[PDB]
Amino acid sequence: SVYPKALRDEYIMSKTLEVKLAFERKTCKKVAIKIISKPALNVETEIEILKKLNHPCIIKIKNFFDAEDYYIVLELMEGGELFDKVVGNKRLKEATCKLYFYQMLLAVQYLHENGIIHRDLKPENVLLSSQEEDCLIKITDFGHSKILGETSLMRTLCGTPTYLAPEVLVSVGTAGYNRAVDCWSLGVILFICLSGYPPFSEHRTQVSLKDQITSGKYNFIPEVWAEVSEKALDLVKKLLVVDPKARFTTEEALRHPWLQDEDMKRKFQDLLSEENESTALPQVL
Amino acid sequence: SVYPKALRDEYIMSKTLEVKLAFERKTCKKVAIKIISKPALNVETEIEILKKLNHPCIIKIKNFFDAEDYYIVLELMEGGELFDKVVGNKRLKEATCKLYFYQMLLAVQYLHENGIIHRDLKPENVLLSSQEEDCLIKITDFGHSKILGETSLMRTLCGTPTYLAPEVLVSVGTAGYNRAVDCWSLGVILFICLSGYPPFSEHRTQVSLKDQITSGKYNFIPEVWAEVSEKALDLVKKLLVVDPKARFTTEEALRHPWLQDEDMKRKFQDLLSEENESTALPQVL
Ligand SMILES: NC(=O)c1ccc2nc(-c3ccc(Oc4ccc(Cl)cc4)cc3)[nH]c2c1
Ligand SMILES: NC(=O)c1ccc2nc(-c3ccc(Oc4ccc(Cl)cc4)cc3)[nH]c2c1
Repeated sequence: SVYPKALRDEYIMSKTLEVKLAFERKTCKKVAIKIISKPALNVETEIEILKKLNHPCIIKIKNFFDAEDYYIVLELMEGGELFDKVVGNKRLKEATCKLYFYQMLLAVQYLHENGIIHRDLKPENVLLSSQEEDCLIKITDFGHSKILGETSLMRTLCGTPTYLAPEVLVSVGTAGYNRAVDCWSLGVILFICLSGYPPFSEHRTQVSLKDQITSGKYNFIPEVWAEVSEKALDLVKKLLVVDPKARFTTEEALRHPWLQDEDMKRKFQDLLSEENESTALPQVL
Repeated sequence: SVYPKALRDEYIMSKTLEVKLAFERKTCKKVAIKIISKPALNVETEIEILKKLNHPCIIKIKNFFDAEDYYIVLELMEGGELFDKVVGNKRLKEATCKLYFYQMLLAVQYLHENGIIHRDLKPENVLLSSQEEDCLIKITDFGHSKILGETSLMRTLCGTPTYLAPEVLVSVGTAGYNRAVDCWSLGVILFICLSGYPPFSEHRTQVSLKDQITSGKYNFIPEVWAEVSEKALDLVKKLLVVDPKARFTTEEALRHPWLQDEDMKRKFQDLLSEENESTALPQVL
């Protein structure tokens, strides 16, 4: 198979990284083109979302092609995937874990604020802006994302439940906390970043991964965790809470002591203006 | 407002019954036109369903108009709504409750067999084929219906749950029993038909309707129920089961002793051929 004419007309395709590297002809700038074979639903959704959202720590869509396959043009992230930073028990310096996690929270906070649930948060979907270890991170892959509204339960709650089944009335209790699944994923991510190993795995253990996760009983190795602060460990503890309604929200996390770090936040504000310099159009005074 | 030209071109609109009576010009036959103001989703869904399904105890769609409002052309049911047969504590003869409920089960069985969940079963949506008390019933109003497939949970179960949240794994236990909400509604319907009064109501009671339903503790009045058989009461007991996974399915109901009644079933097979006579095109022998 070859690339669609319409694509080749604006872009020069290059290496693979499914995601390949491409060059926009008009600008000679680098771009990342994600190829998705033909699904429509998950692709329609992702596009609709990418177009509506705009936030520093959220990947932006530049172009899109509906051909024999789906082609999604995105801004290229020099840093690559966060996954390559933690694979094989690589341990990230805490100060940078914080810097990253802060951005992740801002992003997921943003999504939730806008009624979006990512649902597939993992190191593979966190992109770094540069080869520097101090950089911007951006969230990506909204193919599994969910959008909210009307819920139909609301619609049913408006009517008399004479003929309504018990399980549905019961569901009222927990309705509206689906977003908490993202906060779980973050907790699991932050755990990996901080310690270099996953909190729930089948490595040297006789309990099923399912049991570990539902019981919330993660694998805790003091030797490794001794290098990490108490504040950092505490936040993870409050994200890996089994009870969704008790689990921390992004807001509660952003307020947690471990995140009250001006040096880190400053460094973040600086990384922004840096990237925004090129885009800076003169302002009225 | 007036009716759309395209509608007036095939139909002569008449009384109201939102549902109005109409006459198809080509045949001078009577039809029922349901008007729905402009929602699309619930209407698109209902149409898609009505077109795919075909079953004696399921209302059939004859035509559809997408105008300033939505117009849905359906076959007219001389008998009207089952609701008008039970309002004000009217009590239906048991033999006819059975005859009706059997058809309702066949219909809901059919829906479930075809991955459809009605979700709004009630006397108002059960139509009688004639002014006779021995007649065909047909189910209608699929505006709140749900369709099944892929569930995405399956999609998630295929992957490693390293970053997956506990509440989702827990949901696995009960996933796939949404259809049971229809069986609840039937139980509630059959209760009304049999006794002339609703099993869960705020009439003379200090417990909230919600509590009644979730506890499954229905209002049982022996005086009224003394006129009804034990088999009939037993089936209702097995449909008004709080635990969805324990609740009776349509199949379990169709197998219940109270439904093992050849006189009733015969009378049903007879009502069919009767209605199918007019449609009967000569067969090869
Ligand atoms: N899940 C997605 O929807 C998605 C969306 C966009 C993505 N961009 C990458 C990516 C970016 C850079 C990589 O190394 C490089 C390669 C070249 C250069 Cl000059 C810098 C870093 C590897 C992967 N992965 C992506 C995934
Ligand atoms: N919920 C629906 O989507 C729906 C779909 C179709 C419906 N047809 C009626 C109906 C039928 C007959 C009625 O009395 C009559 C009127 C005239 C005659 Cl000659 C016989 C019975 C009343 C209501 N109600 C309907 C509701």
